[PDB]
Amino acid sequence: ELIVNVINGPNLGRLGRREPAVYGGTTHDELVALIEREAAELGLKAVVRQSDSEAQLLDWIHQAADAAEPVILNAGGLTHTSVALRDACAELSAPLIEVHISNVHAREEFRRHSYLSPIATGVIVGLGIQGYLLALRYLAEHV
Amino acid sequence: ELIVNVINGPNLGRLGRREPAVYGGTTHDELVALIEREAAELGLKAVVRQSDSEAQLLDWIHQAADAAEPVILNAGGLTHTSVALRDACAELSAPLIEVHISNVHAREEFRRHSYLSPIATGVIVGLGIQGYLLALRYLAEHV
Amino acid sequence: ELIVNVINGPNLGRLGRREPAVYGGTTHDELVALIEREAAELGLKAVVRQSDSEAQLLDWIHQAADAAEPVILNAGGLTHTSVALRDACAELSAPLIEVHISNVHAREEFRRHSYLSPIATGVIVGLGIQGYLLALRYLAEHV
Amino acid sequence: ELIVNVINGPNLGRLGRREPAVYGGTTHDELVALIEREAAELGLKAVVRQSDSEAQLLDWIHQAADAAEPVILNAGGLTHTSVALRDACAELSAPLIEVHISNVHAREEFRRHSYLSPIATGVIVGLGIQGYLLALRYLAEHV
Amino acid sequence: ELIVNVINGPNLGRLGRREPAVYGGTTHDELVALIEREAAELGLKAVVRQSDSEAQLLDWIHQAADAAEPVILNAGGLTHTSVALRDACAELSAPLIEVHISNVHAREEFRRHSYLSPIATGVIVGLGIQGYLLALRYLAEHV
Amino acid sequence: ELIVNVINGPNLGRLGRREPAVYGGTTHDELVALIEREAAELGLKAVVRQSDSEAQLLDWIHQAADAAEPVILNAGGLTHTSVALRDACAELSAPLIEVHISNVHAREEFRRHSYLSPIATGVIVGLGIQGYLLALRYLAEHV
Amino acid sequence: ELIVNVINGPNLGRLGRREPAVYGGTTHDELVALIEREAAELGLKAVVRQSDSEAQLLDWIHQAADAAEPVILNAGGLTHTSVALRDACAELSAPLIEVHISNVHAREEFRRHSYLSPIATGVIVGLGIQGYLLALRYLAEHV
Amino acid sequence: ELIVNVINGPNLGRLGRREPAVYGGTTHDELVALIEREAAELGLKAVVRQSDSEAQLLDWIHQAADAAEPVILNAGGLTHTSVALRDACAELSAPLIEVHISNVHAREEFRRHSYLSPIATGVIVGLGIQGYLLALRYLAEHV
Amino acid sequence: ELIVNVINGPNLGRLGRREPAVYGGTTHDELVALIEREAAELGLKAVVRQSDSEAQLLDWIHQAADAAEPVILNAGGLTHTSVALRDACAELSAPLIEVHISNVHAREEFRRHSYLSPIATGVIVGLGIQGYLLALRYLAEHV
Amino acid sequence: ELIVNVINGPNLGRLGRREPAVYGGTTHDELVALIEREAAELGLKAVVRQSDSEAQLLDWIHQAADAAEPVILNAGGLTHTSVALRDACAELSAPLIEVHISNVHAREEFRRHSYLSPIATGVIVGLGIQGYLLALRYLAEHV
Amino acid sequence: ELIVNVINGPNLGRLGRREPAVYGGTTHDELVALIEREAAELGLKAVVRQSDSEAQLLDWIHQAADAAEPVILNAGGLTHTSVALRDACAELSAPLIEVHISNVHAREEFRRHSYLSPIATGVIVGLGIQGYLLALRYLAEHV
Amino acid sequence: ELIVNVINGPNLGRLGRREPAVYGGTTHDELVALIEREAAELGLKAVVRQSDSEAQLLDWIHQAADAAEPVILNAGGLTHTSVALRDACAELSAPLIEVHISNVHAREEFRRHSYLSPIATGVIVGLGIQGYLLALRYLAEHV
Ligand SMILES: O=C(O)[C@]1(O)C[C@H](CCCOc2ccccc2)[C@@H](O)[C@H](O)C1
Ligand SMILES: O=C(O)[C@]1(O)C[C@H](CCCOc2ccccc2)[C@@H](O)[C@H](O)C1
Ligand SMILES: O=C(O)[C@]1(O)C[C@H](CCCOc2ccccc2)[C@@H](O)[C@H](O)C1
Ligand SMILES: O=C(O)[C@]1(O)C[C@H](CCCOc2ccccc2)[C@@H](O)[C@H](O)C1
Ligand SMILES: O=C(O)[C@]1(O)C[C@H](CCCOc2ccccc2)[C@@H](O)[C@H](O)C1
Ligand SMILES: O=C(O)[C@]1(O)C[C@H](CCCOc2ccccc2)[C@@H](O)[C@H](O)C1
Ligand SMILES: O=C(O)[C@]1(O)C[C@H](CCCOc2ccccc2)[C@@H](O)[C@H](O)C1
Ligand SMILES: O=C(O)[C@]1(O)C[C@H](CCCOc2ccccc2)[C@@H](O)[C@H](O)C1
Ligand SMILES: O=C(O)[C@]1(O)C[C@H](CCCOc2ccccc2)[C@@H](O)[C@H](O)C1
Ligand SMILES: O=C(O)[C@]1(O)C[C@H](CCCOc2ccccc2)[C@@H](O)[C@H](O)C1
Ligand SMILES: O=C(O)[C@]1(O)C[C@H](CCCOc2ccccc2)[C@@H](O)[C@H](O)C1
Ligand SMILES: O=C(O)[C@]1(O)C[C@H](CCCOc2ccccc2)[C@@H](O)[C@H](O)C1
Repeated sequence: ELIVNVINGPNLGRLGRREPAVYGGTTHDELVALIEREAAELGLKAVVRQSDSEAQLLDWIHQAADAAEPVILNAGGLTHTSVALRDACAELSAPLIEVHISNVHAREEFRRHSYLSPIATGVIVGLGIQGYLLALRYLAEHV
Repeated sequence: ELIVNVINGPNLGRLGRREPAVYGGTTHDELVALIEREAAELGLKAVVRQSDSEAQLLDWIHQAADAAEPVILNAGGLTHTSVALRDACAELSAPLIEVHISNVHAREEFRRHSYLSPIATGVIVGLGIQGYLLALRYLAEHV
Repeated sequence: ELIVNVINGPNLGRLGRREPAVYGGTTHDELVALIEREAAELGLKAVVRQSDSEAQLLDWIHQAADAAEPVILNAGGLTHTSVALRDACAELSAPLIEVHISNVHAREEFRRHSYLSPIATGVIVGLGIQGYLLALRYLAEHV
Repeated sequence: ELIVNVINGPNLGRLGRREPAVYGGTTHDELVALIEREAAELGLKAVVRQSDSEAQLLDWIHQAADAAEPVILNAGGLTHTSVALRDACAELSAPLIEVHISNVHAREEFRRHSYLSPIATGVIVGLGIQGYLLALRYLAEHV
Repeated sequence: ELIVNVINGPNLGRLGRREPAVYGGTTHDELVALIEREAAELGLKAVVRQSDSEAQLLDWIHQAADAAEPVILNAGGLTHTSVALRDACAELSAPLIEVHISNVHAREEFRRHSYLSPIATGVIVGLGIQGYLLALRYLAEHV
Repeated sequence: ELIVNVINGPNLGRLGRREPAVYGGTTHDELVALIEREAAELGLKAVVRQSDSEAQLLDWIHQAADAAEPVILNAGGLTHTSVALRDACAELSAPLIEVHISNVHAREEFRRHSYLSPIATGVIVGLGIQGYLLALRYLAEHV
Repeated sequence: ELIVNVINGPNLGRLGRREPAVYGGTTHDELVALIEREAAELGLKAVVRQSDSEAQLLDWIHQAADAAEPVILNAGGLTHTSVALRDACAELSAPLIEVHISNVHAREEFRRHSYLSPIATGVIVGLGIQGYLLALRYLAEHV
Repeated sequence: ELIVNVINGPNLGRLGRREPAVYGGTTHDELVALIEREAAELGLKAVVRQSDSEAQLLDWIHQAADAAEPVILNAGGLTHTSVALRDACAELSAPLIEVHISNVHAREEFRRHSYLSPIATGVIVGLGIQGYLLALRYLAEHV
Repeated sequence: ELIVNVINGPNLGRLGRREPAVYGGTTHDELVALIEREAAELGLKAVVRQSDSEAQLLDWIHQAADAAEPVILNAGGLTHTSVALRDACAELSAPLIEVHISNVHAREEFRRHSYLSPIATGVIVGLGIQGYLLALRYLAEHV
Repeated sequence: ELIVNVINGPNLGRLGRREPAVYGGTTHDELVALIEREAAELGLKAVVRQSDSEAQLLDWIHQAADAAEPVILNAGGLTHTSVALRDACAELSAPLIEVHISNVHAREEFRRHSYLSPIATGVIVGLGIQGYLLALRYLAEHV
Repeated sequence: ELIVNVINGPNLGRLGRREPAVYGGTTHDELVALIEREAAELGLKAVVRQSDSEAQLLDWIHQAADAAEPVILNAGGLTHTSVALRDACAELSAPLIEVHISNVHAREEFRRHSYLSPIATGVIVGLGIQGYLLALRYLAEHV
Repeated sequence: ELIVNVINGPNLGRLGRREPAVYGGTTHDELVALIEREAAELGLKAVVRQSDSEAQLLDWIHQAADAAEPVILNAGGLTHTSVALRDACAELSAPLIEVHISNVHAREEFRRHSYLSPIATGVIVGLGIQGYLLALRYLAEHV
């Protein structure tokens, strides 16, 4: 059985109950539930985790590197800013799928650049919360 | 019933039987078949079309604009170069999902820029041919 | 008698019946009619032609170069992208007036740059469809 | 009856009797006369004014803003340099047509950028003095 | 009664007892006292908090977003670097005043750019510690 | 007794009775009155002056340099354009506070750059007309 | 026997009978003849083809990729603009020699950049029509 | 007899009695005297004039253009900012020598760029007030 | 006796047992041991510490600033990203030696820029783990 | 009889016996021999010279300028760096062919820029040592 | 008695007998003579030297640094390229006057940048050979 | 026994007896002595050489490439300017350590870029003359 780490970065704990015009009306706990529901359908286990702490994100990335498990990562603002987080992600031997809820190319110019994309397997942007469900489906087929 | 236009741009007719290291071993005719198989599973119809001609691509974009049908577009090198094709795509009232087979951010700097992303609903890159199957699944849920 | 070639590039066949907020409510066939009406008033003949095909546009540019006739060209997205079309236009010995319906300077930064302006006699932007009628009036006085 | 303010910026008082290779052989007083002749033909009144003083130009822009009258403005070198003059022009509620006698895109790179274009209704460049007559004709139709 | 959150970012706990040539001789505890003294004079309550932890700053921003209370934020080096902190601040519905003690425009070029200014109500720089007292006075009048 | 020169640059004579959405509903004469009212409260004298003329602004800057009096300067569009005005301001030996009514960082990219900030004591932006009252309060304490 | 594809892009059908000051007085049909004459001397066969159509150029590139035959390509304005054409050329397993008639470095800055050079075996510029004869001689020795 | 116009731009009326560390201890009236003393020695007449007004500078440039007399111009901050003043100077048929008192290349990056240098005969910078005496000596030999 | 703080930033806890091709086969605990062995040889004491937390790094920098002790800092990805960490380091009165294990100039363009180098005493890059031993030897001689 | 100067710049004395993967297995003495063999076939004389000294290269360029003889120049790293060498080459009245052995466009970005190309007759890159033989053949026909 | 070193860099040995349209018809030996004639008039001694060798130029700069004598330096193409030569010049304790014969601002963009200007006392450009005579006159007064 | 080439570029012959504030009070002959003293301690031989001549530096680089011996290179201003010297250094099969005495990142922006760093084993900057002693110690351990 494949175990998949879903990791949300800064501010995404406020999903759904804040800024529904931007990031959608699904809350972080509902997101967790949808991911676990889809994982069961696919015969996988999803571990869904969110933190505002870069140190804490790096630790979760490290652990998935040690376990050789895949990661679906929405790093929030750290996508555009963190070399630390890119270098922890570059270490992963299993696939890394980068997810943005919003279309980061329809926004400010600075969101169009990701430290993560070049070292990710692939990227999904602007498809809302389905982004994560779709990433999980890719990883279920690419084992 | 939703009808979805899958549109491939220049060079992608050579899929699978050329450059399998880059764009994967699935051929364009197999791609068509996989998309039509998945469409049936989802209760949709996919019209899958490829052209090396920008004029011909624009016509297919126009027709989907007139029908208000969604489009999954992998525009190939025109992604990075064509304002004409962006302005035809900007006209679409149904969702437009941009797909790249390869991760265009792990390549030359010029592939990191898309004329299409800012006017697309969303973007999927680097997930190979599954990219298209995943886009089709989003569009099946977002009706 | 002066003969004037009016040449519309990609997407402008959809004028008026699409995107009236941007490019105005005059359709391409009405545009043709207004140009031919104004040409008669001025004692000229206008040949009004539109194509989504760069190859086809180049051929029409070539023919006007061979006839030494003037051209009013709205190249659409190719304004910002095509060196091919600029080099065919650079060949014209009679005047070349560049026309944009929309004000391309009140839009995305990329529309502010034209390959054509430097080799054109002159440029008219943002005055809608009158742009073309005004270009025709200049060419009637500059013979 | 429409009243139209034609406003010339620095150095354009020297028109025609200087630099005829660049800006044409029509003098500023002849320019005035041609504009007033064309205005009568169109059933409008043109007030044609030139100043080397940015303060004086701003005052003339202010007055047209207060009267809600249109403006045809050739700001000369201030086109490329003045945010003050752009912000006075941005205030106009009637149309603002930017005019350059010369084709500013066939010259030094710095002339290709205008502070005024983004806030103008439209722009006419390189059509010489007819530029102004054509702008007046647009404003006569867009009332 | 208005409650105002004053939030200091990395390194500003060392105020006054370090680098008095740059950031002034007022210490962080004296800063707190001056802010609370001025708040009483104005009939408001100030909650003054400092942290070297971006995670901790984000939490304090979140809480003010939930309470709809205003914030005076001096984010220190994170002003120039953090998209995470900008996106938490963008969420605030009450006013956000950005404060720098030093004039960040008289220093290295990189300090001249703030992620925060575009989403702030306003900015006060280079007026030392009075910066904060002045921000508090604005917020007292803008309720 | 401290005397403070408040100097407004181009277009700001139109305050309040124009563009109230941008620069607020306070007129220039009301601005004067509010500044003189606050000056009395603070035991200072404010000399409040506005001009559309760069030459006239430079003269007022010169006079304050000769008197060694402080200046609150909102230079309008000249903030982003004038080296002349910066070099006159650099001469001031008493404090210079730069004021913008609007938040110039939430607007076009060109307004984010000031010739004045690097040579000013400090800057206040986006706090509307209170900007000036707050600058006056700083200068009252920094004597 | 080596077969070599000589491929000319947009506008080069007008060679010699147009713009002899820039591209020389040899016409496209004479070019063909000179290339076939030189090929016989070298014991090779040259297939010389020109098109204004990017789609048509891509097809000719595809065919040479399938045959593993070399290509001498002068892509005209598409040299500086087309990623599509670069990606078809990148596929060639036999040598690709890029040819410009004119010295593209003695012209506008934009002609100094080629999408093709990085994926070509080599480049020959500014040696006029001999460019092609020289490329053919290289390919005759590098088999 | 040669007549030479020496023209000083904004802020240079304050020479010598202000900022002697930067621009030297010679006052504007002493500068005038030194220039007239040197002119007599050389058998020329110098007309030495200073203005803070761009309009006034343009008028003095115009007059020298009409008289075909040479100009020594220190435009102050307008050197780096004014296209208006460059275009009036470009009109001069006699030599134009650009003078800076200070070495503008040992200062802020923005002072290293002059609108005037490209259209001047020559430039003298950083040699203080002798700059002007040396320019006058060149013009005495180049008649 | 000199006390030297050796401080490792994000991801460097994984040294040696991960990515030995990049950062070498020495683990973080072996690194500690080698540094303490060399310190004894030199008559110094090394305090060797690693953290993934920017807040924690800043605290360790603060403490060395308060003790006026030197620091050898390998900040990992924060080298290229953190102004916070630069400003804490700028405070150090004893020497600061920046160390990179890898040669950061033989890698991606973004690693070639350090916030730390300009405020460091000196920099050592690409000499692997010896980097640290060499920095310690410099600090032993520069007391 | 035409005399042709073949001039090799820094490091190219090491040809063939060093870095055969990059610059090919032909040594500098073999290069000389091949060039002299081809010159005899063509009825010309080649003078083949190499130097690591820019001063020495300039002297050889000077001599060919004085003799009005053509030059084939591979300047090595000086191609991308030397304005001195460009200005000596600009003086040549006979043709100058720039040669690179390697394709300088398939390498680091800095090799893509040549000081020499704009003033050369033409350029040949990436065709190895044949580059020189081909340049000699052009010069034999262009006399 | 003041001794002044006049130092000419690469290519300037060819003065006057080459490129008289650019650098004037005075030869290097005549230049020497004019400088020595003017030096006698001024009561100074000029040592006039030219070299194509950067090493040789550096030695002459070194010697003037050791003697604390002034230098008039026209470095030719090395002006725009050499940090070595700038750092030798930065060492001079007596004045350094940079001279260009041609106006380097009316030419290619790359000539507008000098490594030398920022460390020179002053710069004289475009005044031909008089440049040197004028520099000598400054140095005679500034002792 | 390891032989190590220590190579100093332009201006560094003047070490210690010039510019002691920048490059330290150790002279070039003392530098030699310290390096030879340290080499004996380490059981190596150092050959220490300095030249102002790029040609001479290239020859010394060539010889070390032929001997497969390591090099410690401080190239002076050529660090930032010379592609020739980089390409000779790229040839070295033994380690190349780049040394700067000064911290080149605390200086002008242009010194922050090295042609050498990307092809060096490693870099040591700002540690003064110890830089060289430390490089020698690395090379003694990395054999
Ligand atoms: O589109 C996305 O998922 C992002 O990665 C999310 C971010 C999210 C910021 C989080 O802010 C929130 C605030 C309230 C509710 C949800 C998210 C942003 O920093 C990236 O540019 C785009
Ligand atoms: O990754 C993708 O799908 C692309 O959009 C595809 C392109 C495809 C070029 C097509 O070339 C092929 C050649 C042989 C076989 C398949 C594709 C390229 O121009 C884009 O940068 C990335
Ligand atoms: O303003 C103009 O006329 C343009 O040249 C027109 C374009 C037109 C695109 C055509 O799109 C249309 C779609 C529907 C209806 C009419 C036009 C655009 O690509 C240029 O930037 C500006
Ligand atoms: O092309 C135009 O009308 C301009 O706006 C006019 C300008 C005119 C400068 C005026 O100079 C003159 C000098 C003598 C005679 C007429 C004009 C220039 O600064 C703009 O770039 C282009
Ligand atoms: O001027 C300000 O208040 C800043 O926002 C403060 C910062 C403060 C850094 C904190 O460093 C300190 C060190 C010792 C004492 C006080 C502050 C800096 O990173 C910003 O560019 C400007
Ligand atoms: O925000 C400010 O105070 C400004 O300095 C004001 C300006 C004001 C322009 C004046 O325009 C007005 C027009 C009507 C009413 C008030 C002001 C603008 O040029 C600066 O970018 C920002
Ligand atoms: O120098 C060359 O061969 C070019 O590749 C040719 C082009 C040719 C354009 C074709 O235009 C012609 C027009 C009339 C006659 C011949 C060519 C141009 O777009 C490239 O920058 C340089
Ligand atoms: O170096 C020069 O002469 C300048 O052209 C003079 C200027 C002068 C500004 C005038 O300011 C003064 C203030 C007091 C006394 C004298 C001059 C400056 O704007 C240019 O960058 C350099
Ligand atoms: O070369 C170095 O020491 C670095 O400062 C280290 C970094 C280290 C990232 C840490 O990643 C590691 C992962 C596994 C094992 C060791 C390090 C990187 O972010 C800098 O660009 C260069
Ligand atoms: O491709 C070429 O011929 C070059 O002009 C040659 C150079 C040659 C450097 C010489 O290095 C060598 C080292 C060993 C053997 C041969 C050459 C390089 O600096 C240019 O970028 C490209
Ligand atoms: O204008 C000047 O004096 C220069 O410093 C001279 C140079 C001179 C190059 C020398 O070339 C010559 C060739 C023949 C005759 C005289 C000079 C050039 O590299 C600088 O950009 C401008
Ligand atoms: O810091 C270093 O060692 C340098 O590589 C040395 C240089 C040295 C220039 C030599 O100048 C000197 C002058 C007098 C005494 C010693 C050195 C400079 O060009 C580099 O940017 C930094």
